[PDB]
Amino acid sequence: PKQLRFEGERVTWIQASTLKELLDLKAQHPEAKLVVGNTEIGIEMKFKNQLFPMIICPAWIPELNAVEHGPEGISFGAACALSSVEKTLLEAVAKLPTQKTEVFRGVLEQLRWFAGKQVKSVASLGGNIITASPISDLNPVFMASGTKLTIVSRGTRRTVPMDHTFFPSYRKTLLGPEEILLSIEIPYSREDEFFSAFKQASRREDDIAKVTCGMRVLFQPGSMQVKELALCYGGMADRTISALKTTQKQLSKFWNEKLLQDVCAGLAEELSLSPDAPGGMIEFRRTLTLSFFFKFYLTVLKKLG
Amino acid sequence: PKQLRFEGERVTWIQASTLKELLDLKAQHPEAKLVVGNTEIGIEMKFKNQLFPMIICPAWIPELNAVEHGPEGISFGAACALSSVEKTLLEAVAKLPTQKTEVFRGVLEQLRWFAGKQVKSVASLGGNIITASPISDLNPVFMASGTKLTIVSRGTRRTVPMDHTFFPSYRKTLLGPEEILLSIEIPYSREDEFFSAFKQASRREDDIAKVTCGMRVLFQPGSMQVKELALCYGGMADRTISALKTTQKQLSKFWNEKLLQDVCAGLAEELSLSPDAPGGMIEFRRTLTLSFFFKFYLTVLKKLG
Amino acid sequence: TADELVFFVNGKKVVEKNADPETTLLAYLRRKLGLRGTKLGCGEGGCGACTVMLSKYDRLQDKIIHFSANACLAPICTLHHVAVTTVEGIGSTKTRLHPVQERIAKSHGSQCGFCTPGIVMSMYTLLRNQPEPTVEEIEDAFQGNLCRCTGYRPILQGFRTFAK
Amino acid sequence: TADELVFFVNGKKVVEKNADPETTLLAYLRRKLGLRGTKLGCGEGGCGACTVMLSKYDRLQDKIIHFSANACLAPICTLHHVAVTTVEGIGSTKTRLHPVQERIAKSHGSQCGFCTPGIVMSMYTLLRNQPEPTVEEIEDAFQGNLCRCTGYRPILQGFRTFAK
Amino acid sequence: DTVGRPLPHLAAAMQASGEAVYCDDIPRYENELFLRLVTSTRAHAKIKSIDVSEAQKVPGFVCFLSADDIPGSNETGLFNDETVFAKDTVTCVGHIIGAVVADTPEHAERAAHVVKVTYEDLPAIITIEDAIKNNSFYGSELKIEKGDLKKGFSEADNVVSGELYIGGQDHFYLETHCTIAIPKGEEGEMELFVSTQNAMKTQSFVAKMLGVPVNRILVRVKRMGGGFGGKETRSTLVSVAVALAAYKTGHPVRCMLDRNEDMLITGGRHPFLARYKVGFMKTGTIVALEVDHYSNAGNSRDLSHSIMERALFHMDNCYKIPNIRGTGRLCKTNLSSNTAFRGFGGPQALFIAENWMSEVAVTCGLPAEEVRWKNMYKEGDLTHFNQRLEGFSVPRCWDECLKSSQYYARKSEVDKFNKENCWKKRGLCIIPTKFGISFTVPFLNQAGALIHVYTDGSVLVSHGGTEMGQGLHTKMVQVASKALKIPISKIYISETSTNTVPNSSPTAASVSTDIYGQAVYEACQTILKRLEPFKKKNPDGSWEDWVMAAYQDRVSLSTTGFYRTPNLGYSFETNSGNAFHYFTYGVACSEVEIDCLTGDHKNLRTDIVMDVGSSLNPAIDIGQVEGAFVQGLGLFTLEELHYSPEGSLHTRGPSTYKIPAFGSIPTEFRVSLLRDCPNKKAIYASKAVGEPPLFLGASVFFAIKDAIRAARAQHTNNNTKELFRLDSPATPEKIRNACVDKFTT
Amino acid sequence: GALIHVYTDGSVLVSHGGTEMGQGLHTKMVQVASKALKIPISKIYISETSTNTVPNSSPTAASVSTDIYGQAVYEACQTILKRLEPFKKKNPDGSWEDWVMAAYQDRVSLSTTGFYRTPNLGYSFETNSGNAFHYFTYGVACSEVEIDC
Amino acid sequence: DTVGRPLPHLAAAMQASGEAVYCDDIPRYENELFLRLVTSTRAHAKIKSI
Ligand SMILES: Cc1cc2nc3c(=O)[nH]c(=O)nc-3n(C[C@H](O)[C@H](O)[C@H](O)COP(=O)(O)OP(=O)(O)OC[C@H]3O[C@@H](n4cnc5c(N)ncnc54)[C@H](O)[C@@H]3O)c2cc1C
Ligand SMILES: Cc1cc2nc3c(=O)[nH]c(=O)nc-3n(C[C@H](O)[C@H](O)[C@H](O)COP(=O)(O)OP(=O)(O)OC[C@H]3O[C@@H](n4cnc5c(N)ncnc54)[C@H](O)[C@@H]3O)c2cc1C
Ligand SMILES: Nc1nc2c(c(=O)[nH]1)N[C@H]1C(S)=C(S)[C@@H](COP(=O)(O)O)O[C@H]1N2
Ligand code: FES
Ligand code: FES
Ligand code: FES
Ligand code: FES
Repeated sequence: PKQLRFEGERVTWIQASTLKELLDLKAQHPEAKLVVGNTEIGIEMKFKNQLFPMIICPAWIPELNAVEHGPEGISFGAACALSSVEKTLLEAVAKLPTQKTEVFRGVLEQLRWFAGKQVKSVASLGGNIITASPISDLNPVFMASGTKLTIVSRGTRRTVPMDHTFFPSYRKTLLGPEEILLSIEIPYSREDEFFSAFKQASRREDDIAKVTCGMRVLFQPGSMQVKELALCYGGMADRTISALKTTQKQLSKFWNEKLLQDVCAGLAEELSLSPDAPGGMIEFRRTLTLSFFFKFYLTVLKKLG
Repeated sequence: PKQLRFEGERVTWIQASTLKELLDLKAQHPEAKLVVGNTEIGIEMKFKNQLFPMIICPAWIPELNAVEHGPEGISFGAACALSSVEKTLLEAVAKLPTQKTEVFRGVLEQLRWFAGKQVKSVASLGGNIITASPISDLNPVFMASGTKLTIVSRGTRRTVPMDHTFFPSYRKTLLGPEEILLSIEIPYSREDEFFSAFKQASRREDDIAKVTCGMRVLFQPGSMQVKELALCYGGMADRTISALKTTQKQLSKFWNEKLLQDVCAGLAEELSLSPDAPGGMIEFRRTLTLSFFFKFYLTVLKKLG
Repeated sequence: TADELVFFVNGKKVVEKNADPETTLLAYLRRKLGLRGTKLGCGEGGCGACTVMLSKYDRLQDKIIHFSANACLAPICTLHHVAVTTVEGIGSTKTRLHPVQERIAKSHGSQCGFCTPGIVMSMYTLLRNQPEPTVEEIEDAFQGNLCRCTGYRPILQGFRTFAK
Repeated sequence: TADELVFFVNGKKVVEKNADPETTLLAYLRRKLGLRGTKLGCGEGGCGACTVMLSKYDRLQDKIIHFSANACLAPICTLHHVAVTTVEGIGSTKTRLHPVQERIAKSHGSQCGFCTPGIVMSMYTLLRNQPEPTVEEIEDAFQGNLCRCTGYRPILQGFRTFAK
Repeated sequence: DTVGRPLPHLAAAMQASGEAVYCDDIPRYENELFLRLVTSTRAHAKIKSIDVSEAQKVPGFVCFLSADDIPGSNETGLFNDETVFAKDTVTCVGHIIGAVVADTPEHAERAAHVVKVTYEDLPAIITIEDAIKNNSFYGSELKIEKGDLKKGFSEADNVVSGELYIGGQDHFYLETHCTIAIPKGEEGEMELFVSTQNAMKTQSFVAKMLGVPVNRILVRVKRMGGGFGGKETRSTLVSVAVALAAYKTGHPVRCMLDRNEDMLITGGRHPFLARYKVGFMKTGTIVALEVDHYSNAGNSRDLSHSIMERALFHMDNCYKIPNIRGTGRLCKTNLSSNTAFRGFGGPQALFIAENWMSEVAVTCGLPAEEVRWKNMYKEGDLTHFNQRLEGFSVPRCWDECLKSSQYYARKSEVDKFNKENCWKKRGLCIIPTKFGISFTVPFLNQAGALIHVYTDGSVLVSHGGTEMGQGLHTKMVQVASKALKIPISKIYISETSTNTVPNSSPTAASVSTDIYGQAVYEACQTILKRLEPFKKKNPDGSWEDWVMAAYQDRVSLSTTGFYRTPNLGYSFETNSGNAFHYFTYGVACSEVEIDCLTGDHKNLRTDIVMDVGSSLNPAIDIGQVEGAFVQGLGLFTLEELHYSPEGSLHTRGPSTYKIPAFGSIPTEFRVSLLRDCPNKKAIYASKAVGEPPLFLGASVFFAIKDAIRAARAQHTNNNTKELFRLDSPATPEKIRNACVDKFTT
Repeated sequence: GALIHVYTDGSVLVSHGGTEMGQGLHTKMVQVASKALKIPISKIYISETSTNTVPNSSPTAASVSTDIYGQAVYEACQTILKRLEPFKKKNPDGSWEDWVMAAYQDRVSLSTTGFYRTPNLGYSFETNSGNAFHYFTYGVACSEVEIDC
Repeated sequence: DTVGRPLPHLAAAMQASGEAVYCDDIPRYENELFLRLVTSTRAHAKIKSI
């Protein structure tokens, strides 16, 4: 395979055959748009009337399609189709002990009533992440689990866990102008670690006001005493957000009725929407942030007591 | 104006701006086809399935369009439209003494129920001559009058009166591979010089068996004693022919009933057709060679007695 | 590495960048320019259905010259810097008919109509050269145009009105 | 100085020498290749009317892989060395209908018929991957296809006959 | 003879192979151009300027079209209150200002986006509540009133009042609006290929815009990829635009709307606001009813008045109410003009009836089935509009549905589930429908046909009806085959066209099978009479031979057929005369399961029993019942249109507007056609089936409402006889909010 | 055969089996329908000949087209006139347009076939009897020529 | 009433302007192809090969 060049009335397309080409091209043209499945770029160009005079397609590059099993979890090249991620995670879930697949099963739950086969067969993992939609069903799960992102440019390579700081403002991520997301490692579940993922079954605006979440609790060995707690939400702001103020207060508390009530009060306050917040459904959305946590609360108890 | 070059699937066309270009091109590519009006070539290419991979169009060249009045007659560039030839000759005829326009009026007679204005506006003079159709209405008149032809290639220039030798075989003329017809001088009529032109009002085959003629007599000063006699016929052979054997016998004879009979007998014999000559109409064509001469014979008497 | 052919059709510039020497003006008008008023009747110069007017500045004569031609036989490659006028170039029922078009129509000079543009263009050409023709000029203008429907009488009767 | 795009549609080679990056596969099928079985329903990946199958040799996996895609969102410039199969690729009333096409037709799974090629292509793709699917695989194959006429029951009853 | 047989849609095999041609599948002419509409982005504003400089720079740009290029008339619409192109002011977000013409659809799209318009905003009215407050209505109040309302209310034990809202609906035909216009270049002649249910009005509106007689315009319709009412009048928005570009350029022009344009521009189902008051007895028996309806009509009249008439005709549903007053107003608003949608105001008014009927039963502490059955009309009863109900078959459908659904046994198991579950509840509801059959404007109830027999014995049928998936042409071929007594393989329907059948009513009102059936039947009787002499001369010969003998004896093998629906003419003064030729009846039972923590729900089971007379085609009719019902479940539970406070639609594609999916339908889904109930009033004893079953999708709404009731008993109140307001669509937002608990508080 | 439609604007569309080849059949048919209907020729149009409007037509031939299609068109016009008569009586001083619209609104069909069959034809080559033609057209010409012998 | 009157052919004005459409004047579809007959050059003969 060799690099291909296509030229239109308005757009120049380069099909990169190799990671090195991709990173060289990206450093020569930092404003160039990566396109993989085009399930978002195609919408942006058609409906939001964006024009990207220069596009690079990295879909051929072997590194961006690699599926790897490591000690920490399963890594997926950023160009892996959602169907491939789903197939891999289904196979992992069937093979591994339940205790190690809490996050995998959370990923799969968000993928359940996602798009049809036609979209999942071409929509990429990295594309969903870097799209950075406020209502992405995947970024809450990745944020809650601390999914590790490998991010590369010419010279530079760095791995970071996904956290609140990765999505600084609307539709924006923590990548430089010349950077591309290489791979994503979805972690194994530890002992005393539990996870859930929930979603509003219906959006009403294109990219706001659909509640979706990823929830993780890690307990002290053999106990019900909180060691770590992460509650991450889409649909509640112009970005994926973490309820950090609420969960920080629950560190070294016990999983009881008192925790339930303290989290709900923290959530109701930390994630409160103004009456004219974009997207409306103000009461419903509030109720969902609390009801979803209740769902997580009861599921965790069943996984314990 | 500059030379233009057009390239198609099968044909390369060169529009020459200049005599020099024409002659250089013609020497470099002796097989190249000159096209002016295309009223013959277009028929040849469409209906007789000729292909000429290389065409030169000399219509722009000023020499090939030049109308000149000399002491001997009126010269026309080979590219002059028949309509221009006709307009010039009508103007000459209205202005000059009848005695000087016997040939001009014979040219005009052949042009009378020729094609329509659309054809005469683009069909060239040199084109009709070099076509060399056995039934050309013009070549008999030119042959009978001894119309002078200027013929040029690179280096070479030569003027010849048109005679029997100019059309050696079917569709062929006495030009070299590299030669073009430059101009044509239609002569003034002399004292004691008389001319007629006649034609069959109807062809039945595309290029044979339509009788057409040009007839010239030159008498000794003030007499009825034949000095020169030229009887030229189309439609009687695969080429324009002259009844030389018949007319040579009449030299220094008198324009009487005895000459009438002698010429008719010469004609009937010299121009005899075999029963299955191409184009048929054997009796009719015979009858017309004689009836046309009779018409000339009587008209000459009226111009005299 | 080929030259551009530039001509005009009905007052409008045609730049052809890949002219084929074998392309007749008829083919070009109908099938390139989509001007279907000019008709194929024989393709051999005898019927005149394809008659159009041509116009050029004559580098010899001075003058702009106007003359009729058979589009079926005119190679486009002869027309560089030539102005073409077809039947749609002179008038229409959408806008206004030329007097020639109106008079052939009202005089019953058109039956099937297929010869009409050709005959219209021959008459038009005559008028553009000679605005006040004789009756004799008028009948001799059409030796190139055939009509199978009318028997010709109405057409000359109608155009006769342009004379004297 | 542009590269040629080479792909296949219904077993037939397409060489595009001037590919425009903005050209969707839908536009290409319909308006370039004249294959109008594949339909526009939304142009945003929601309805599946434009579903086609795609096939490639996977340079990682080994294998030829088959998968459905939305033609409305697939840039042609992603399809270099990819084989496209549309509804006309699998069967016709002129030749022979594929069992998928026959069964949706006879089971009353087609009313206006506008969604039918897309639904046919989703089922087809499922069967090309799994010749003996479960009933569960069959209902879940269509999350990407919308039908406004049928209320879906007849389609699933028809295709249910492929299971077990 | 295939009448009563489950014969598949004639085109179904070709639709499955992608060989069936829809408007945009027709091949382009070499010189064919593409049009894109330029549309308002303000709800109410003055147009201050239109700038096309940047559009003129798009490659392939041909021209921009506006009100000033129109040769005839800019005045359009059903009541002449629309423009083809807005000139001074725009009056909704979808409002058509102009159109770009280009050489490809991609260039037309690029050029249209870059057309810049300048506005000065004006006071806008968007909601029904805005329109009531501003007295912004078309026309005056419509009203049907029977009995004595003071007095009925005096006699009543209990009186419940309330307000109810039902949102609109996007048609979501898979094939969007599409027109090809071919100008001939002679005498203003134009030929149009259109995805429309109304070839006649297309023809008229195009002729009107062009200032040209109707005889110059030929409109042709082969098939639509769905219509559902959406193409009955609104198609002309595209058609006239495209006729204009054709006239102006002299080239063929086409346009097919992208989903997002179609949704914004072409209008949908009328949102209804109802204020109601019912008087009843402790037993459940209704004694008085008062309903004021308000429809959100949008920015023109269109079919809004007729829709409101059909709503007043259906405010009874299947219940005898001795004292009744129904009124309706049409709200003039700065939204895209709303139009026909399967049901034509019926579902709205039937939803309002079943709502107060649900509240009657909760107030009386009675079982819902009991209260409905006891209030039900009997055979021979008059309606509030004084039309006798002959062959009222709801009781048969009811008892048959109870039996087949095993209602009473599943009522127990629903209560068992609810006793045993805390955060999930089940609901169960049985619901009747009746739907009146005819256009309510009597003059639309006319139908023509044209039949030709060719000398090979093959038959070509043409009628005024259009195919949009409902299998009209299939049913017409079945009718002609039975009438002519020849195999269906001898008869062909090609297309609908204004040069074969003139002046045709829109394909609408569920009456097409009825009226064109009859017109075709009549044409076939004419043929049969003409062929009868030859049939006698040669009694053992073939159809082919009789036809050839008829040709050779110079007997015409071509005839028109015409039908006019008898005995129709209702008067809103007098309250008398028949509004409908007959009623189609049905009953559905549905069970759902709600997730009280999410508002999410499962459709567990639905049983339908429909009275469709003697079905001409069981397979087609069952498919209409199922398709309609699923469109109703969409209406009542899933589909929600959403606007900005400035009146701009947000929901403009399948990602933001959810029509029912494969996985939306009831897990167990049973439809039965009622046996031995022939209809005297229609062709071969059949009944209209297109629109009547859609409202039966409300059984899902009221099953959901029952489940919410159980969640409310679990976590909110101890008051059984509690009423709470649940608007349509009952989406997860509305369901969840109604399940008041420790979380909602 | 013939088929005529009156649209609701009062505009008329005529279709018959005859084809136009320059002889002015459509012109003559429009003249006949204008006369029979009693409306100006500007209200009537003939578009084309087509097998889906008029089936089984004989070739446009034998000089009989004006004769036979003239009759069929005439007959279709009589049917339109009968159907419009009640509305003409209800509004004797109204216009064609109003009578047509009133007809449409009362659900009267404004579409009809027309058919004509030449009577009394059937010649036998055995018996040498029965009419071969409906009638004969007659004429006389005098010509003078000059020949060139 | 024009019967008996010298009314010009209805299409005569459009024939004179070249606006009247004859068969080859109809526009070509983008995918429209062209046919040419292959014809005998012999009056009576057996076809031996094409
Ligand atoms: C019908 C439909 C339904 C959908 N439903 C859901 C849903 O329910 N929940 C949900 O969360 N999402 C949903 N999506 C969104 C979808 O999953 C994403 O659009 C998709 O994964 C993006 O991937 P892509 O390969 O098509 O990216 P593209 O459109 O090609 O690109 C997306 C963005 O990512 C950038 N990009 C891609 N790869 C890299 C790289 N590795 N490094 C840096 N930048 C990169 C591109 O520049 C671009 O800005 C839906 C989409 C469709 C069409
Ligand atoms: C329908 C119609 C009617 C006609 N009727 C008659 C008629 O009644 N009587 C009659 O005699 N003819 C008649 N002709 C023939 C007509 O006169 C010739 O076709 C015309 O004169 C040829 O000129 P052209 O410019 O069109 O030649 P082209 O077609 O351009 O060329 C003619 C031939 O001459 C050659 N040629 C042209 N110029 C030169 C040159 N300067 N030097 C060397 N070779 C040259 C070309 O190479 C070609 O071989 C008729 C033609 C048509 C179309
Ligand atoms: N497939 C299909 N079924 C359909 C529709 C449609 O567009 N497609 N429209 C419905 C509506 S709105 C009506 S009024 C009826 C009308 O056609 P009919 O009179 O032949 O039932 O079809 C109904 N069923
Ligand atoms: S077509 Fe007959 S002269 Fe050109
Ligand atoms: S009118 Fe018919 S050929 Fe002239
Ligand atoms: S057109 Fe609807 S998904 Fe492609
Ligand atoms: S059959 Fe009409 S959309 Fe499915």
